[PDB]
Amino acid sequence: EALAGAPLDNAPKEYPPKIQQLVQDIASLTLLEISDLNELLKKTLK
Amino acid sequence: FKNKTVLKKRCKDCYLVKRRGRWYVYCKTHPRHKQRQM
Amino acid sequence: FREVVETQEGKTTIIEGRITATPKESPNPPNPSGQCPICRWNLKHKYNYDDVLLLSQFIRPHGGMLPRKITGLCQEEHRKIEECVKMAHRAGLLPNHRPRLPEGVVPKSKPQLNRYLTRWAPGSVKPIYKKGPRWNRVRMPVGSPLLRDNVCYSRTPWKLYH
Amino acid sequence: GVIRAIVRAGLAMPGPPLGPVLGQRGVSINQFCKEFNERTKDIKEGIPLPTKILVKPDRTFEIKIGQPTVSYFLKAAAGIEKGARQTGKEVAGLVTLKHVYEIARIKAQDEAFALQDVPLSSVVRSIIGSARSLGIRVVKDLSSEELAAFQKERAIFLAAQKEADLAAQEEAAKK
Amino acid sequence: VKTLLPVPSFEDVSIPEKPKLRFIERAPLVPKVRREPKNLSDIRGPSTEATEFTEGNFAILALGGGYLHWGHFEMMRLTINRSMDPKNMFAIWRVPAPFKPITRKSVGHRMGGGKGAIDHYVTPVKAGRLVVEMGGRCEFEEVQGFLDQVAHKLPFAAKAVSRGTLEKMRKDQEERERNNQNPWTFERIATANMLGIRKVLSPYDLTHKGKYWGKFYMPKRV
Amino acid sequence: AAALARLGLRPVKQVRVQFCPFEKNVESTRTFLQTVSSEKVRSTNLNCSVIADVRHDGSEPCVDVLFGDGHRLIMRGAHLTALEMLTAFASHIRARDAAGS
Amino acid sequence: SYLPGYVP
Amino acid sequence: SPPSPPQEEIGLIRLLRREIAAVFQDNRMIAVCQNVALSAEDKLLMRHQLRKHKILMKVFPNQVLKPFLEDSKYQNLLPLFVGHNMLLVSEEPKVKEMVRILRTVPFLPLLGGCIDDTILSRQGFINYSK
Amino acid sequence: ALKDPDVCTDPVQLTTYAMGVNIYKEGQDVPLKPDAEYPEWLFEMNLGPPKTLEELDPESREYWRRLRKQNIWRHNRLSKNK
RNA sequence: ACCCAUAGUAGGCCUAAAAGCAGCCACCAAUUAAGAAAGCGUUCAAGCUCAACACCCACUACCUAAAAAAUCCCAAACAUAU
Ligand SMILES: [K+]
Ligand SMILES: [K+]
Ligand SMILES: [Mg+2]
Ligand SMILES: [Mg+2]
Ligand SMILES: [Mg+2]
Ligand SMILES: [Mg+2]
Ligand SMILES: [Mg+2]
Ligand SMILES: [Mg+2]
Ligand SMILES: [Mg+2]
Ligand SMILES: [Zn+2]
Repeated sequence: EALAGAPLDNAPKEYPPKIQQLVQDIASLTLLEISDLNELLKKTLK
Repeated sequence: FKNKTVLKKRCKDCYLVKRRGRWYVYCKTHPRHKQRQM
Repeated sequence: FREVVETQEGKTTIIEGRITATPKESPNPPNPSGQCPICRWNLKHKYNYDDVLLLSQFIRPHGGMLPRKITGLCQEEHRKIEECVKMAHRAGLLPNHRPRLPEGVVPKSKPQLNRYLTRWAPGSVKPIYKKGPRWNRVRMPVGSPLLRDNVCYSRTPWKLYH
Repeated sequence: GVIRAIVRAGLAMPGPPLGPVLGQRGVSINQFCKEFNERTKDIKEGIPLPTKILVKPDRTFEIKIGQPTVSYFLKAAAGIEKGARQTGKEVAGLVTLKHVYEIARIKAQDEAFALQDVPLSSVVRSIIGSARSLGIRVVKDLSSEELAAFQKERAIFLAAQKEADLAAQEEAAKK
Repeated sequence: VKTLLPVPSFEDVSIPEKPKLRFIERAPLVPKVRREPKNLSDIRGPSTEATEFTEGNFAILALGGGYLHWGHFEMMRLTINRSMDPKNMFAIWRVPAPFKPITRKSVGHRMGGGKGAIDHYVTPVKAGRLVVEMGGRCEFEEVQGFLDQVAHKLPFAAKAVSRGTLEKMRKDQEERERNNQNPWTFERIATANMLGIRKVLSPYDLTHKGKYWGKFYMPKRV
Repeated sequence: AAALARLGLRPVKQVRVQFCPFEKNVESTRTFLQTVSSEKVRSTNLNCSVIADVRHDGSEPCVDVLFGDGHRLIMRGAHLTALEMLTAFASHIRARDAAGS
Repeated sequence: SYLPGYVP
Repeated sequence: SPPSPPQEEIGLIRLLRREIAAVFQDNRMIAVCQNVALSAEDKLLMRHQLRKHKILMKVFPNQVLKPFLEDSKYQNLLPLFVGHNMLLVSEEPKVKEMVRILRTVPFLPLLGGCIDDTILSRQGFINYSK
Repeated sequence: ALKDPDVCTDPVQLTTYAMGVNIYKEGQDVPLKPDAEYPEWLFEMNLGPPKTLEELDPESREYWRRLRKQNIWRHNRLSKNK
């Protein structure tokens, strides 16, 4: 409910925890499933 | 310095100071504003 | 409290500020409902010009008074202490709170006159050359009217004019 | 510094009041008159144009000419030559909201309004305020017949005013 | 966000046709011939006339007794008419024109030989009377400046007041009388003639109650 | 700015104000920037640069003044008031100016 | 260690 | 001393509390610069140059804006609001335009802000632009 | 000798054209467009006296803008004698 | 007290000129904010303030004023024990 403060300019790169789950989920899926996902993605983004 | 029973500041640069047991009006911009309590 | 130190090294000056040890008010004041330090310790009407242990808590290192906003005193008590400090300086009761003298200044020898309860600054008072009749006598003030309500343990009230 | 004065289009002259000011500050009066008259060459002569002479430390001058004053625009749109001597009591002219809107389009280009990026509604609200000081009444719709009627009555009033002034001037002569 | 407050509206107030103070004449229309006694009791004690506001809202209150001669009226008139805004202010006289004749004997003459000749006229004023009343579309701070200037030049202790300050002044005096911790008051002692004190008092002291001494008024007395 | 505009920035060559605005000890230094960045002060000398360096390193605020003589004044504002820094800044202007002339 | 009516 | 009845909130404060909510809801870029004491002409000119890219310049008193931030999701923007402050708010992030206009004035500090509900610093802003 | 240029006096022209809007010698008079070519807010403009404090809404800037001016007017009245 | 001041517009009229500030009428409106101007000033203008915004806990008191004579001041002194 309260946005996190800005990270220091010199602090090491930090990535939000909510995406850490998304990063792992992509590896589990199969290329054929990723490929099908991608075809719909490219069209949806246009 | 003119003796005055009632001291009045005559411009924004007049300042009241109590020296040697009596009140004075001093003014650097207009020295004619200088007053001494009588 | 906070100190400001200027250190000049070569061509570069450096102004800094450090936080030193700060004294804390003694615990459990006898009158917590009190609205200022004086009445929190039931000291109203019960101190005089010679109570340097009290007076010294409200002055700067060079003898000057401290602001009322900082000390928390009320206007009435702040004015009493202010007059008491002036009398304490003039009586010689604050020998370690003397004015700051610039380098190379050594005051000349001045005549020593012991005095106490001195309301005015010595240099600002004129001699009473004409005393006047008994029914219109010019009087010599002693003490301060601000302390007129101080607790009186004698049947005679304080004489403020001699 | 900046010198601020209203100068009529194409009629800058070396005489007062701008000339003396320019001379005291070291700007050449003739040079300004030439430059101003040239840069106001495409504007009908006699139009009051608020100017802004930026005098640089070496007494070289830059002039910033703006759109004509709103008093001009409202007087021309009403057909009047002088404003009311007692605004609020006498109506010296009549313009329509369409007239005020057309004036706002030109006056909105002035640097005072343009630099503030204000909507044209703000400029229209200002012009109506200026009209209320000129004696000009802004109406939603005005017909050619309604304007002729008022012009006829206004002519009578103005003629009587001239007679009243003449009486006072004649009386002053007798004094 | 500095908090703004409403402002009072004076649109409902009316201004007369002659807002300025009228001219006061030295002597009455018809000169008086019958010479009058000194009658000093016309400036002694509280006033029983012109003690309340009538039309305006601001006035000069007399805090003592005295006589207004023509010289005083001219000072009041010119000072007020010059310092006031005729459009938004108006003033009226709360004192009549000089009517009481004052005799004088010709300089250098000895006591006796009858009574002197009428020299000038004065208007007696008692303490607590309104001398001039002002009003209109104005606050108290606007008129108080030049009203106090006039009050200072009067031959008695005077002061500019308003409907509010006058009311508060009177309620403050009543409050002091109620919460007075002194069990002894001038009234109680005098009226009961305690200590036989009426041998050094005046019959008027039964009503003045120590608040009045000659022509002088002491507001700090309860 | 009025008091500092009377004295001017003639002997001053650069004024750099460094602070981290997300920290809690920068108010004095930011007030110092407000006073020196005023058009009155800045107009006393147009050859004196006034620089505001905003950072997010967690470092303590600093004011670095370079005079034309080559001398530097570094005022660390973490425990200084804006009045103190402006008083010291004025004093060094009053001094360095005399040395040059 | 200060009673209600204690005075320094 | 008996406390005094709390003074009832003024209607202007309410209007300001509603305009602040709107600026924060209906905009994406919300920079926070220090409102340095530029001349009136320079302030107007820099505010016209920022409007060419529809970057608005708001100014809210720190006694209304602070309470709002305290109770809202932008609780970490509080420390930036000491002294004179102005908001540079646009409905679509115009960071590079703002930054180049802001760099013409070397002494005007960009303190940070919040692009797309992400509290940034000055370098965060200068990085979003790149 | 210096005055504004001559004004128009024909009712037909003054009601069908904005006479002074065109300031250029080579330009033509600006014809007034029909009633449906102007924005709606133009015809909702206050052509009468200014709204009083009672009419204004206490939650609008106009209300507090009006109260601020009245307070300035009062300050000027009070200061005049001071 | 501090701080700070852009703009329709030099509002209209009168006036040789009247530009917030000789007079008369109005006293609306731009900007988040600033009186068609409260006090100075300018031949008219410029120029300096005040009422605005912002900053921010200046967190004021709004009761008051002296003195001089002639031979030489005139008890001595004292703020503290019920
Ligand atoms: K008197
Ligand atoms: K004028
Ligand atoms: Mg204007
Ligand atoms: Mg005019
Ligand atoms: Mg005028
Ligand atoms: Mg001016
Ligand atoms: Mg004038
Ligand atoms: Mg406004
Ligand atoms: Mg101000
Ligand atoms: Zn002076």
